[PDB]
Amino acid sequence: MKGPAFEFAVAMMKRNASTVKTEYGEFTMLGIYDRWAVLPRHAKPGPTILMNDQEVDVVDAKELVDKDGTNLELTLLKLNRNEKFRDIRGFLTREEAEVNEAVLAINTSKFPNMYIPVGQVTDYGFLNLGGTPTKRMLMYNFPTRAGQCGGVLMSTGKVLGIHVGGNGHQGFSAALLRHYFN
Amino acid sequence: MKGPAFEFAVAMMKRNASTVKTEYGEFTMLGIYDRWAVLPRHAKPGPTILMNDQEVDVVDAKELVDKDGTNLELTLLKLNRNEKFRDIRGFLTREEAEVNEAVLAINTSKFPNMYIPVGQVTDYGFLNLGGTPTKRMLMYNFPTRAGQCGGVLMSTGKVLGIHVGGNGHQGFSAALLRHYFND
Repeated sequence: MKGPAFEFAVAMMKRNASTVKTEYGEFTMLGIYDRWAVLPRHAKPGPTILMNDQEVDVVDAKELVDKDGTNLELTLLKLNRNEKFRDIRGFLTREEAEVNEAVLAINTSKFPNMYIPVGQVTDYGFLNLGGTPTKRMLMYNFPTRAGQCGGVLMSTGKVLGIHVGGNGHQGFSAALLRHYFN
Repeated sequence: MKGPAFEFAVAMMKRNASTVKTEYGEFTMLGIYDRWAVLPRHAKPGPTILMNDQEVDVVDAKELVDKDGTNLELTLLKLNRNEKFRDIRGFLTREEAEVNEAVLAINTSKFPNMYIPVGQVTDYGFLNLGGTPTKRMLMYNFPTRAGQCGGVLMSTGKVLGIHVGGNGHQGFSAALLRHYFND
């Protein structure tokens, strides 16, 4: 709900976010650094994606799991493209973060450049996501809608996580930790 | 994109906005002062509205036109409710305002608690709206969507207008002038 948090989020999205269609749907995608981006795992990208309505070759992709194989609900993907992402790894937390006021930024064709104050973010930890045990989930309470994965959960100077699910009045992000990219 | 605009919009929506259904649609509704609120004219509220899923009687309704009868695309309505709105007439401008950074605030079942940076706001003036000549139109550029009408257009310390239309990459609001709410 804070002003600096919205202004940071708008700048982040304009500079690093894009709209991405895979064979599983339409998602917000956040560029991280170089040609590396992140999607919710269930975007399930293939060898090519549509990024801002343009076919882009995916030259590497890693679905993230922790040291004991547990799902983290994130996929990193390396794009074939000449433009590099602005390196935003300095905005990523070292460990699952909590905040009093966060902003969820959405950039899809259903929600074109939309920003939602979601209030407090909780390092909630374990969730079973429709059968799949999952870890490092951040939770927040707001009127959710379909087509919001993978919005970017942010605070002032902080890229906290990628929105990966939600229902009713509960949404959850996968913490976007800096050692995923180290 | 401007932070002060967002912080002001959040405070304003939190205190004075509600989600309203008429016979014709679902709308963001901003309360202005006392029991007076404002809707896009085409919301066409009847004797009773649904305000936050609750029936509220409409005491008075005034479709606004200028001194020569030209549609302003706004309806002011007075509600039968005991709670009073926070008086926000002090954040209305006296004539059509222009800003370099504005926010459009939506709260409907289709766009829950959503804020859109729309950038610069122009006093565009005259628009032919669905065959209806209309004046005091503010306009701004952003990827528009259906169901955003009634969105509240705001900048720092300013409730600029009520979103009443748009298409493509162009939206427009009816200016929310201070003198509409005298008495």
